[PDB]
Amino acid sequence: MLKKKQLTVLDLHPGAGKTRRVLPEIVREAIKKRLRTVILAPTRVVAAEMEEALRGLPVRYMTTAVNVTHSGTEIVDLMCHATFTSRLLQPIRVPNYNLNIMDEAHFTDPSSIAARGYISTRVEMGEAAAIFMTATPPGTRDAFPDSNSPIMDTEVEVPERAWSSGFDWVTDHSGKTVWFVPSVRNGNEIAACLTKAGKRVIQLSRKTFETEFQKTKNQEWDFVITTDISEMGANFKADRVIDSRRCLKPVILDGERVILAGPMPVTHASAAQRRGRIGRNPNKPGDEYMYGGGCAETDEGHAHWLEARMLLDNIYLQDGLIASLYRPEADKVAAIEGEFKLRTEQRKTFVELMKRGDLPVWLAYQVASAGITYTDRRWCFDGTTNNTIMEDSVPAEVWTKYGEKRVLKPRWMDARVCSDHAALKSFKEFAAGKR
Ligand SMILES: C[C@H](O)CNC(=O)Nc1ccccc1
Ligand SMILES: C[C@H](O)CNC(=O)Nc1ccccc1
Repeated sequence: MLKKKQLTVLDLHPGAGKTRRVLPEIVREAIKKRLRTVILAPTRVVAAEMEEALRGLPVRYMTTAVNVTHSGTEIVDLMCHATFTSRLLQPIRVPNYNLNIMDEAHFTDPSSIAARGYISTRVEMGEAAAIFMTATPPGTRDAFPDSNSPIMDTEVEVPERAWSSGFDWVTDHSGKTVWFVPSVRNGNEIAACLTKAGKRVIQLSRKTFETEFQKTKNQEWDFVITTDISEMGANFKADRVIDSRRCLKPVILDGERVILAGPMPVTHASAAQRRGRIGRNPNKPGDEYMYGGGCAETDEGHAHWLEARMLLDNIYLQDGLIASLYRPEADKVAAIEGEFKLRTEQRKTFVELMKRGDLPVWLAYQVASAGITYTDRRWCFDGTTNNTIMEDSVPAEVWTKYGEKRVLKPRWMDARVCSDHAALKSFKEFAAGKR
């Protein structure tokens, strides 16, 4: 496994112990063999759980999710997927990792896809070894994999709106339920209905995940309402998953705008991970998985794979060579390797628009490749009339950095900057020059 030129997919079923049992064995072996190693966690929550599994072992934690005093002698680095790719985009000396370990390696956010592409390319070049840990590798077709204890699988109509009758089984349940919704806004409406019905609800999404996930440990709850972020190794003490089996898909239309298409079916991988939240306790058989639709391979044509190519085109590898996407996910996007390579100053703008600007990759690329500098926000206001962003059914307005009240009307429209109240608030702050 640890030998150079080898990429290993550790595809044990969900809950089989990849993170708590196998990972520490690999790390002890890597240290014995003096292999410089990186461990990539999908989330800060997983990074902290890895610290518990790896406690005692000399690991440098490159995350403020862990409070450790390092020795400076560690040859094993641990960071989130996004941090790895983020540092690769910056003028930062990159250690030669002989061994590259990615946990929850099914994660489809652009920076995770890019990290797999960089790593697998280095393995293909004979420069390194890699281990990708996931029950659901790219292209998996089995939504119902093995579990630690038997699961009751039931195809059932699942509400996606508030309801007054017809779904008694949802609220008649006395255990804890994890409910996967297609979007934050959808989750808000279901959560309000459950709260009105007397349930205690916690809501999880990408921007709130680390903070809100702690509440699943610190307080009593009946329902966790979550987007697909909880597919990435989030552990709950639950006995039921309700799965809409739906997600939103960012889709680039006519190379000029990004829409959030759907809700549409999840992939088999996603469905298996959603289901995989339960059936984890061999002493508690009969956890329930209620699913409200079929699976489809909706990662095909999904903007994240094009965005991953934008990131990798702007990461140095060797001379003019450019890292390929990991082979099993390399034909998901029509994309020409190298087509998004930016010159020095535009590439720095691109990085800053993602890092400080917090803009989606695709949108950051449009701005940077247009030769616009980071602090120049005129593009947020000079788009066509159908790019007007709406707030409470009237055009959203901000005061520009010049002190002028203007309608938010970006030259490039990416629906992710206004998909919920929090997103729009952050984009308004950006348009105003506030970061
Ligand atoms: C997101 C991360 O917190 C940012 N970077 C780090 O923490 N970097 C780091 C920490 C310890 C040793 C060497 C490097
Ligand atoms: C003190 C340690 O060597 C810090 N480790 C790293 O800086 N790791 C790193 C740097 C660039 C890209 C990806 C990963």
